[PDB]
Amino acid sequence: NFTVDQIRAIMDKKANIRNMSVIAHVDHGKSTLTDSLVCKAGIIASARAGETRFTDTRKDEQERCITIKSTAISLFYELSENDLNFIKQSKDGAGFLINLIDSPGHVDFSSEVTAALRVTDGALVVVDCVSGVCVQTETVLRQAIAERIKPVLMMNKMDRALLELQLEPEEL
Amino acid sequence: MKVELCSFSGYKIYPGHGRRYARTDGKVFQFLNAKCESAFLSKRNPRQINWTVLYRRKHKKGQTRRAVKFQRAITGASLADIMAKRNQKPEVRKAQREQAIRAAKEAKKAKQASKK
Amino acid sequence: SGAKFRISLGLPVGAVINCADNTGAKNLYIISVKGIKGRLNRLPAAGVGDMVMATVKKGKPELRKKVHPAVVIRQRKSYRRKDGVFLYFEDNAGVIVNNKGEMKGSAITGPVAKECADLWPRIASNAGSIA
Amino acid sequence: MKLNISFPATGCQKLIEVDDERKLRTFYEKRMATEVAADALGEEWKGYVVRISGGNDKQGFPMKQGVLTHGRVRLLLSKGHSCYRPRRTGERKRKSVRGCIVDANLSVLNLVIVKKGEKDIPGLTDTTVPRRLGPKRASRIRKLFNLSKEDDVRQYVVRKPLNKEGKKPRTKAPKIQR
RNA sequence: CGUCGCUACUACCGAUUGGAUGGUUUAGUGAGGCCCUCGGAUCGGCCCCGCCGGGGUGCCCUGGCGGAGCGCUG
RNA sequence: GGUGACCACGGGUGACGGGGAAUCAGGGUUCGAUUCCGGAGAGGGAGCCUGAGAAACGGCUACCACAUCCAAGGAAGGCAGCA
RNA sequence: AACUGCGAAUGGCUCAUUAAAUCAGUUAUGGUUCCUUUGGUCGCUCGCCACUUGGAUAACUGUGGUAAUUCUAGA
RNA sequence: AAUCCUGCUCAGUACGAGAGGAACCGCAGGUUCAGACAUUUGGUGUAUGUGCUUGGCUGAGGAGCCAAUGGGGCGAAGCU
Ligand SMILES: [Mg+2]
Ligand SMILES: [Mg+2]
Ligand SMILES: [Mg+2]
Ligand SMILES: [Mg+2]
Ligand SMILES: [Mg+2]
Ligand SMILES: [Mg+2]
Ligand SMILES: [Mg+2]
Ligand SMILES: [Mg+2]
Ligand SMILES: [Mg+2]
Ligand SMILES: [Mg+2]
Ligand SMILES: [Mg+2]
Ligand SMILES: [Mg+2]
Repeated sequence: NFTVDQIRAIMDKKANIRNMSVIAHVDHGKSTLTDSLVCKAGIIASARAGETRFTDTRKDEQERCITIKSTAISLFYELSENDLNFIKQSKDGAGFLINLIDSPGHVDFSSEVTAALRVTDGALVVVDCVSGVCVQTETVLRQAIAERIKPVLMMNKMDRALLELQLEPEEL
Repeated sequence: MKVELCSFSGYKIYPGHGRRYARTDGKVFQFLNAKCESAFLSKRNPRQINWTVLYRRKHKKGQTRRAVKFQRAITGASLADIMAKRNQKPEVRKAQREQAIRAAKEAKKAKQASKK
Repeated sequence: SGAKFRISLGLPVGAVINCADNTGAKNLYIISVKGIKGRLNRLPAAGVGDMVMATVKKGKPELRKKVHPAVVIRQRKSYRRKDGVFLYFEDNAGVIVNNKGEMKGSAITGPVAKECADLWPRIASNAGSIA
Repeated sequence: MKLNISFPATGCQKLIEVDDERKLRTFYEKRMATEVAADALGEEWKGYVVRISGGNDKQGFPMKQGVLTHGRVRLLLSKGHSCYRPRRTGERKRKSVRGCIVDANLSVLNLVIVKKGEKDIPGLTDTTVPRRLGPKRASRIRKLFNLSKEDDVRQYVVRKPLNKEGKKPRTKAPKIQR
């Protein structure tokens, strides 16, 4: 929530930036995860919980509640030094900047997915733990790994498996 | 026991009684009965209707100040001292005016000495 | 939610009501009432808060020879508000909407019945005041 | 509901919150510039009589004397009526004012003490704050001190002492006029 | 040279009580302003006139508390 | 009764009026919103306080056309001034 | 900071309206008003405070109301 | 002799690549019908109940009447 001066001061460093995209099948919670991380981190991004955040810039997008257009946001923050020890990459200081790109999850928007992949260097992949790996996650993963993007996985909606499904720990 | 309404004729319109009317200008009125409603639509002033509360009020049917002299304190002085000061001895007052007279006399003496 | 209670109908098919919006229309000629099954010889009737189908008889020529959705917002027949109030308005009037209920116009002239305002949110948001 | 109590003879007007219309009925349906018994607000308030000096509405619109309505109406406000300040000489301005009739649909009631009861409520009926400024007019100071014919009027003005820690305390007297 | 056949353009007449945008108006409704005739919510002053303080000597100087005169007035 | 072919009355103007500008044998013909003077206006009317001077609008009030915030009770508008 | 006095009615912009209307020349106002400047006039009237009379009201200190305004009340 | 629909919850869930997209329980109401009822709102109204009023008539006032219910305002009970 700070001015553009420190934004530039962290922008000029090129080993703490992480341009990444979140990719998932439709109805998996990509918008929810993006808005929660906007709630926590953010260059100026706040923690408003009025349904959808800036990633739904279009009135029709909010009305129908289908993600359509991609909007890129930046998340600057800091983490402890004993956890900085985990980063075996090129590190510099305490501040870290992330360029998140929220791409639409429909098969018909795979062109926007490709365009986002060109910009990005890393990816977070989101999978509902109830549905498993659906068609679109497989397809976008193929696109990302053909575009040479390192993906990191995240299984969403664990509450669904533990309440709606009542899964025992072993089968979970 | 809702809000106790009042018609144009001033009577208390009880819940479940009367009728409410909303004009297009946004003004809402209440009429105790069809007699009241029809009179209002006829645009007859209630002040010329012998049995309305406005008429009785207008025709008077059925029908001081304090100049105080507080004396308080004043900032930078003493409350106990100011009353004594304003009620001081007349002997002290005449002594004060005569000492002012001799102060003026010696001021004249000093001014003459300086001007000489 | 809570549905609207029954109200005295007052406005059957054939009635001409004012158009309170700013679409340039003048009046609505109610040709039907949405959601009325009916009965032999019983003319379909509509109160406030009901959606009707109407054609404007006066107004801008691009609106006249067409059928439009509409919602009655003021009626002249007195109706009970389930708490003793027998309320009626000075005139019969409605606004022109679409099927989803969004108001074609943007401002509403005069008051709007509470039943209509609660049934339709966007009508309420355009309403000058509620009576 | 907030209520300012203002004692003329002592100053130190204070705020009291009340949440009992059972005891606000003694102010309901009254009018301003009228005096009422404030004993319903407690035995501590027994023997106390007040006068309704003013109030502030639920909207914040102050109430002006001379409306005779339990609500707000728009008036044409010229110079020096109430609730108005002219930005230009002779300018007028239409603005709503709350009526003088008092009821529950308010926020603040301004009451002035006209009679002092037996039970002095602390903070209000004690520690009299002094007059802000000594009189500046010659006749004013003469009448107040009962000076007959020039009894050291030159020195008999109160000299206000200014004191603060980060300076040298002193005292200074005003300029007497007329 | 003209009719007839075809093609483009330009106007004309044309039922449609055609339609639209300006202006000027009859009538009616009429906000608001001002003037006049009322109106007197309040605020003062004179008549304090219940008290205390009281005065040249209850015959008060009134500093005030304070019912009030509940009249005469701005 | 008054005014009218010596053009009244009405209509139009892509009409603010003039001092003036262009063209140039002479005579004339177009153009003048435009820095000087006079006039009118401040989104359209209308009515007003102050003030010697205003029917003022970077004064007010009401309607109308637009349009800003709003917690939905409310408040606040006039760049045909310099940008 | 505020009361008070003055200015804000000049200037700037624009040419929508306006066809004996505006405007240009000329003239009158002996048919009218006029702050400001200047010059006149200010003991010209016979009339228990004059060594100087009254109440406040600002600004100011405190209590605030309103979501809000160059909004304002109470002491 | 009861009849049917709508909205909320289920649920933007199951299902489905997606688009779209339900149901059982429950809740709030309505349509059509039926049986009543007058507290309320409305209608009626010759209580010929009370005012107003046109023409005429009782000498005038007062009080009244006639005009097949003179017209009209409001109107109890009842009926609806
Ligand atoms: Mg039939
Ligand atoms: Mg002086
Ligand atoms: Mg022009
Ligand atoms: Mg010109
Ligand atoms: Mg000029
Ligand atoms: Mg002007
Ligand atoms: Mg103007
Ligand atoms: Mg002046
Ligand atoms: Mg007769
Ligand atoms: Mg008679
Ligand atoms: Mg006969
Ligand atoms: Mg009737």
